[PDB]
Amino acid sequence: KCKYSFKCVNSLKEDHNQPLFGVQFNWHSKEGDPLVFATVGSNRVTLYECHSQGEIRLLQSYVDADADENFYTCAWTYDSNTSHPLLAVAGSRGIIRIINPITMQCIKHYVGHGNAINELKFHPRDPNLLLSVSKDHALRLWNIQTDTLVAIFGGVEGHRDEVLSADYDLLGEKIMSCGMDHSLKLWRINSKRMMNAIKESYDYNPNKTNRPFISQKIHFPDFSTRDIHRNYVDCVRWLGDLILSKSCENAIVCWKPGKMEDDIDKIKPSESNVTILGRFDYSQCDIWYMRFSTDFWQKMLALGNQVGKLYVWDLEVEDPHKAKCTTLTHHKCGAAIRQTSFSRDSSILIAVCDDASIWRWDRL
Amino acid sequence: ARKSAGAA
Repeated sequence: KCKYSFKCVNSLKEDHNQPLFGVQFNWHSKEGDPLVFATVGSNRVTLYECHSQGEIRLLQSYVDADADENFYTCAWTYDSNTSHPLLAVAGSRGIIRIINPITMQCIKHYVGHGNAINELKFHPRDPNLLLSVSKDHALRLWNIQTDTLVAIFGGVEGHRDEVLSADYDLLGEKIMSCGMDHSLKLWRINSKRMMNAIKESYDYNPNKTNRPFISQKIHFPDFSTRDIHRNYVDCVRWLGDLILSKSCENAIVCWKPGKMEDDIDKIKPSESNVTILGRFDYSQCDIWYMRFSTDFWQKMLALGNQVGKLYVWDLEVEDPHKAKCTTLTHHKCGAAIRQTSFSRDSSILIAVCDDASIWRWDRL
Repeated sequence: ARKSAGAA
């Protein structure tokens, strides 16, 4: 069976009784500091600290001025000069907030077109490069060091409906996005053009110049498919050169562009084939906006469903379809799980729910 | 396809 066994050690619930839409552990936390995770739901973000005996210690929240803000997503990075962690949050107002997680001060914020942001992701090798996916059909890439919009990934050949999820590949050379138009789309960011644009974003200082920073309008993905799912594609991750993606059809598909022997870096915009390498089925998850996560090493994969059941897959197997499943249930956990998060060391798994409950599963 | 149990 599955190499990984968890026991439920604690549970709690936030005062607001709104859905907790996102949970992220901080993977940039220093050696010897306790494991910290952030939740988003309602118009706030909250930080907790994990301790022994399953204790989840409440710290401090950032509550938005606007009572109409609903936070959907968060991501951790760090300040590239001082070593300090940063937390970006976003939601329905379409405003990105950079939060100092110590004081919970909002350091600065970015405004796109002001339409819901569904997901945020930081570059795996550049802590400054923030990617946001939006209800307005577009993805934007930001440089949060020089406070510049590097590019908009949109256009007619872009997504024709909400973008719900996106992921950088390992070296942060290409992005794969997905959304309500049933399509998964590839956008390379290692082209001459984009590497140059990123470099220019680093040279830009508004006080040393007269020009505004000109962003790139990227209107053509480098690959596209609608052959994986038959509904809203709400979650995507890279597993090396392979893709893991889901819709609301109770399945996580493992797939790649082109035929079996096709190299990912040789795939052209016209490519018409994909190759299904496997599919992990589960039950009762046919609402949309239900995100799986993986641990740091990508050894395992966790997904909650709509009645409070957790699925964990052991990916540490020769081929994708050989993955080992185990399930985590609790009698008092009955509300929908929106997202899971592993700690960096993999000893703790956190699930969050539509009833504002938080569930802590510790690894045996 | 709803975000939650009977939505819009």
